[PDB]
Formats: sequence, C-alpha cells, structure tokens
Amino acid sequence: DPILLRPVDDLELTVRSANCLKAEAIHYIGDLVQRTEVELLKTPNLGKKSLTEIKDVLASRGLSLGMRLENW
Amino acid sequence: DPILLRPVDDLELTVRSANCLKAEAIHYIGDLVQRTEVELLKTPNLGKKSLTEIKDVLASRGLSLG
Amino acid sequence: DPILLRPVDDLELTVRSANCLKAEAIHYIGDLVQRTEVELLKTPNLGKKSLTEIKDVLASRGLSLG
Amino acid sequence: DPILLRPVDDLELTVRSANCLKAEAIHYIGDLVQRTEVELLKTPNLGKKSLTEIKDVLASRGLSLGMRLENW
Amino acid sequence: PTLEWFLSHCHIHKYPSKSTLIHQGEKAETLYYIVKGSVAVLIKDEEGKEMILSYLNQGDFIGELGLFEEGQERSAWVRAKTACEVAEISYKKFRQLIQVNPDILMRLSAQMARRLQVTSEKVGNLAFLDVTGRIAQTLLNLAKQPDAMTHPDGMQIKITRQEIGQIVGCSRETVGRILKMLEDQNLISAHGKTIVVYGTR
Amino acid sequence: PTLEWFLSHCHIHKYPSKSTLIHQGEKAETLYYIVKGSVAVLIKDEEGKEMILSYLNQGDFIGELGLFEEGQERSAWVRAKTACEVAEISYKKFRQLIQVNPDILMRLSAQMARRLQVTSEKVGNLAFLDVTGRIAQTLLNLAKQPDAMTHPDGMQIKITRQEIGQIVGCSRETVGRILKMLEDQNLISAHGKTIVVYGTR
DNA sequence: CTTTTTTCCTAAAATGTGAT
DNA sequence: CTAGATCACATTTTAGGAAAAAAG
DNA sequence: CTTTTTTCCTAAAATGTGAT
DNA sequence: CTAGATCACATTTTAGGAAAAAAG
Ligand SMILES: Nc1ncnc2c1ncn2[C@@H]1O[C@@H]2COP(=O)(O)O[C@H]2[C@H]1O
Ligand SMILES: Nc1ncnc2c1ncn2[C@@H]1O[C@@H]2COP(=O)(O)O[C@H]2[C@H]1O
Repeated sequence: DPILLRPVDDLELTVRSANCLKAEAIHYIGDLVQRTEVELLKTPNLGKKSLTEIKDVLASRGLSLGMRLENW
Repeated sequence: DPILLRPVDDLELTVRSANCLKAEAIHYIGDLVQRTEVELLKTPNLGKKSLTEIKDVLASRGLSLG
Repeated sequence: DPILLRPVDDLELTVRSANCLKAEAIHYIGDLVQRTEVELLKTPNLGKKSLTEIKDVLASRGLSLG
Repeated sequence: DPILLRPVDDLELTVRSANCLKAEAIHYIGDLVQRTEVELLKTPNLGKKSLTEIKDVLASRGLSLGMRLENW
Repeated sequence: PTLEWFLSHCHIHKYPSKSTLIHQGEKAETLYYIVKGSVAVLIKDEEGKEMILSYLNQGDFIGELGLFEEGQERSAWVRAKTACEVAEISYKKFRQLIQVNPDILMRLSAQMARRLQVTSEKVGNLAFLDVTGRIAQTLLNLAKQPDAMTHPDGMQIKITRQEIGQIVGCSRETVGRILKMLEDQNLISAHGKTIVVYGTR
Repeated sequence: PTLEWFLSHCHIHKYPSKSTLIHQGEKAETLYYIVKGSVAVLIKDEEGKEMILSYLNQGDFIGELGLFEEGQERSAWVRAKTACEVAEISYKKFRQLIQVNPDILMRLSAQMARRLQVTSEKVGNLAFLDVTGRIAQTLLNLAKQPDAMTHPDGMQIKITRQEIGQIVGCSRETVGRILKMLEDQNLISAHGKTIVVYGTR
C-alpha cells in the first residue's frame, strides 16, 4: 500500500514517541504498523500515554497496530 | 571470556538502570551477569522495566544472569 | 342389588355403544358391570370413546366394571 | 360480566354442537365459557370440528374456554 | 391494519409439516412471516445433535436476523412444526417498505426484543438450574404455548421426551426419569406423549 | 452523522467503574447509549451466583428491551466495567425521535439482531460443549474484544478465572484447571490475570 | 344425500431399562 | 461425592388415513 | 518548569489445593 | 463411569495512586 512507504515521521507524533521508535530502529510506518503493543511497551521510555498516542495516529491514518503483511 | 572484560557502561542501557548499576558498584559486564534477577530487583529505583531491560540487552548479547 | 336388575338400556347412553351392548347380548346393567374394560374393547364398533362413555355413566351411577 | 348472562343459544352455533352442550346440561355461556376442552371432548358426538367451532365463537365474542370465575 | 398492507407485498408459500423453511448457513436474503401454522427454530452441533432454540407460531417473523447487515448466513434451522402458510419478502423490498412506514419495523424489532429476553433466560437456565429444574420450568413454558389444552387439573400438552430433551438439553432417558419423578411428586400427569402440568391457572 | 443528532437529544451522565447502570427488575422507562467506556450485562440466580451475559463497549445501546412493550422490567443487571459516559433518553422521547427518522431505529434493532445471534450461540454452547470446550471458545471470543492486546504470539487479555467462570458457567477452580491444561497443551499462556491466546491472527 | 364422529389398522417413531 | 450420559433392543405408543356409523 | 514514565506500596481480591 | 462441584484458608496477585526520576 502507498502509506507504508513514507517514513514514520510523517505521523507527526510527540518527541518522546519519535525518539523511542527512532531508538527502537523503526523507520517506515510499514514497520511500526506491524508491531505488537506488548512489544512497544517493553520499549524504554515509551509508556501508556505514548503508546496510546501511536495507536491513535495509526487509527486516524486508517491503520492498526501489529499489522500483518508478507514481504517487507 | 573477552566480553566480561568490558564495562557494564559499555553496554549502554537506560539512564535509570545505569545510575542503579553505577551507584550499585557494577562496573564490568562481569559483575553484572554474576547476579540473578532477584538480586537487582532489590536495588533502589530498579524494578520491572529496568530488570526486563537489563535482561533484553544481554538477550541478543549472548549473556544471561547467573 | 336393586339397580343390577334394571336393563343396560334403561341406562341410556349413545346409539353406537347401545347397538354394541345390544347385539352383544348385554341386556341388564348386571351383564354389563360383570365385564372389564378390555372385555368390551374387543367388541366390534366399540372403542375408546365408547368404553370411556360406558364408564362415565356408571361413574356417577356408583358402579364400576368388574 | 354482561355476556355470561345470556344463554348459549345466542352463540348461533351448529346443531350438533348445540344438541351436545344441550345434552351436556350447558345453559348459559357463563357455564360453557368456563369448561375445559379436554372435558368437552369426552362429550359424545362432539368432535374436533365441533370443538374447534365452540372455541372460535367464544373467541370472536371475546371469550376463552375453561374460563375462571368464582360464584356462578 | 398495517399488517394487511405489509402482507399485500409478500409472496406466499405453503410449507408442509416437517419441511425446512430456513436452512442454517444459507445466504439470508429474505424475510418470512408466519401466516398460519407453527415452526421450530433449532441448531445442531458437529455430530448433529439438535437443540430446540424456540417455537414460533403465527404472527411471528422468521429469518429477520439477516436483514440488518448485508450478506450474513441464516443463524439456525427452522423446521415446520405443522403444515403452515408463510409470507416472504426480499430484505431489499422490505427495507423499502420500512421507509414508507417504520411502524412495521417497530413491530419486527418488537419481536426480537421478546426473543432476546427469553433466549437470555434460556442461558441463565442452562446456567443455574439442573435437569429437574429446567425440565420443571419447560413444562411450565410449554403449558404457556397456544396449542396448550385447557384441562380440569391444569394444562395438557403433547410432546415427546426426546423433544423435551432437545429443549432443556439433556438425554431422553433422563427426561423420562425426571418425568416419572415429577409424577410421583404429583405435579404432572403423563400418558405417552400426553402430559398434564397441574397448577397452571 | 445521524448519531450526532440522536445524542443531541440525550441527557448525559458519567458512571464510575463498578457502578450499576441498569438494575434488573426496575421499571424500564429509559434507553441508554454508551458514549465512552465498557459495561457488563449479567444476571444472577436465587442464591446470587452471577452469570455474565455479555460485554458491551462504546457504540452499543443498553436497556433497549423495555422500549417496545409498555411497562416491563429490566431484563438483567448492567455494571460499569470501567468508568464510562452514557447518553440517556426517555423511551417516549426516543419513539418521537424515530418518527422523524427510523434510520436510528434501524441502527438499534441492528444491534439486537447481533445480540440475538450471539446469545443464541451462547445457548448452543452450554448445550453442546463441555467446560474445556466452552472455556476454549471464550478465550477466542475475549481475544476478539476491543481491549484485546496485539501480542507477538497472538492476542493477550486480562481477565480473572472467577470471571471466565461466570462467562462459561462453571467453577473458578475448574477454570484454573482447564486453564493449566491448555497451557501444557501449549495453546495459551497464563501469568496471573494476564492470558495470551496463541493462534489469533 | 352430506358431515362429522369413531373405530380400526400398521409402518415408523419413541421408550425404558440399570449398572458402570 | 454427586448429577447425568450411556447403550442396544424388545416392547409400547403414535401418526394419520380409510371407512363404518351415527347425525343432521 | 511541566509531562510522562517507573518504582514502590498495601488493603483487598483472586487462587490453588485434591480427595470424596 | 465420567465430568465437575466442593470447601476452607494460607499464599499469591492485583488495583491503582503517591512520588521519585527521567525526559522534553
Ligand atoms: N434465539 C432465537 N430465538 C428465536 N428465533 C430465533 C433465534 N435464533 C434464530 N431465530 C430465528 O431463526 C432464524 C434463522 O435465520 P435468520 O438468522 O435469518 O433469522 C433467525 C430467526 O428468525
Ligand atoms: N442477551 C443479552 N445480550 C446483550 N445485552 C443484553 C442481553 N440481555 C439483556 N441485555 C441488555 O441488558 C439490558 C437490561 O435491561 P433492558 O431489558 O432494558 O435491556 C437489556 C439489554 O440492553
């Protein structure tokens, strides 16, 4: 799909969140998108607010978390 | 082993856990791996996410806690 | 007993059961009460409602079938 | 009630039916009305058609069968 | 009333006793309404053991569940309890009908309301009561039904033990047992398929 | 859409977690709609043993059953699963609302449709499956719910054994058992209230 | 004469049984 | 420890329709 | 300074146990 | 003969909120 192409930054999310996915090696919304909450929760300095954040932006952009898709 | 020579610090983790090990007198990844979970959990300001973190680094780092 | 003297006929029932008892040679309420249910059920043209009828008259008529 | 006063005949039902309730001692729709189907079925010469009849007329007149009511 | 209107738009078909009106699993595209007759809503399990979900008589709608969400499957089987006349309508045309008059929808939903209430109670029963309890309860319910017969000692009903089994959800033997038991306790009478639950009224 | 309209006519109240929105048995005169939050539909038995009938989240209507027939009682209790905002409307005013627009009724019924389907399936379960079976099934269902958490090995959910007890209708001990059992059979993971049903997705 | 009730009949379906 | 399921089959009961038999 | 994440803490709730 | 309920209680786990501690 077209969205998973552009990088995460396009999500215009909070610093904390960014710096977190950033340090967690997440680049494209295509990676994040297919990542499990439970995982992101282990991510240091990423808490409920930040997590709830990620979900909400993906939700607006029409996406879900822990997405499934082959070949990436 | 050669890695157990390197300092915990050289592991880079999280400020919180850092300061813990640090002021806990854990300078080399040796001193560290020597302790078990229960060992550090008793450390002030070191808890669930902390321990769980310290574990996951040594996870892909071929090192456990024992 | 005095009633067992009276004829079945004097009992007035239903045309069907009548003709049955009648052509079955049951003329006095005696001959009748002498038979049990199973006895008459074998009678041609005498069945469930019939038997059940013949019973209910002797019901309030203080007479059973035995 | 007013209806249970008038006699059964007012029900304008079939001969067979009439002659049956008649011979079964039923006078007022107040008696019939509170009579059980199972009973009426024992009534000689009163069959399903006739029974179904009784019910239907009582049903139209707004009444039921095997009615309940004290003092009659 | 409204109903006359509604029906005038339905196609009508007669289903002979024991026939299947709704076949669980099929594409639900039509709504049915029972003009004359009775029918039985039921579901089976893998092996095929049936479970009677509900009995619907005339005046009831059937296969309404498919109507709100496009392309679903019939929620359960519906077998003709007796021969019965049924009015049918494409869910499509029915929706149209509703626009001109929701009164009709009101009527339909109204039934689902009822049906939920009861089916819910059905759950609480399988949940809280025991076979004797459930069988006990059902004899009461069946006494409620229309085809019930007014009887001097209460209500009389015809239904097999196998049936009550599929209703209350237990074995047919066990029904026979709990049934004899209730007869001793002088609560019901039982002669073959004919049972009389005393106490009704 | 329409909903905005609908709500604009409702009164709004916040119910703190664990509070009771609907009290089974009371006169049903109002209709509710969940704006934010979750809630639990449940019924108890004589002794008081509860049985969870269903979980309703935001978007759901509650206490709709009273609406069609005048003067009935609430069909079951509804406890706030979490703190939640609820829109309320006199059944009266709601009916009026429907006249101006049945679209709304359509929406409501639509839910009952769903609710019947499931509650029906609930019956077939208590009917055909065994505790292991039912518990098995529910872990699947709970994995379906919104509050479910995406987990590497499937879906993760928090719920006590006592709870699953009241869901599937069996004892809490027995749930613990069948639960350990499913863990050996490596089908689910269980750490306290946190369970992970593998296989989802 | 026509209707309705009753009996009568049998392939098919329902039932009981009772210790493990 | 309790509440039901079970299982094969000989035996009992039912559905429902022809037709005799009363009734109108 | 302000937010969000983590640890830390305990009354209260959930749980296991295992033979009958 | 099988599938669950049971029962008291010592022991384990949870809810959820203050507050220390990082981060922005
Ligand atoms: N629990 C229930 N109670 C009553 N009727 C039901 C129940 N479940 C299903 N039905 C009816 O059976 C029908 C089966 O197909 P539908 O889903 O189209 O619609 C269903 C309802 O009409
Ligand atoms: N089986 C069910 N499934 C889902 N919700 C239900 C069920 N039974 C009752 N409810 C809800 O609980 C409410 C209780 O009160 P009401 O009867 O007003 O309306 C009921 C429904 O909103």
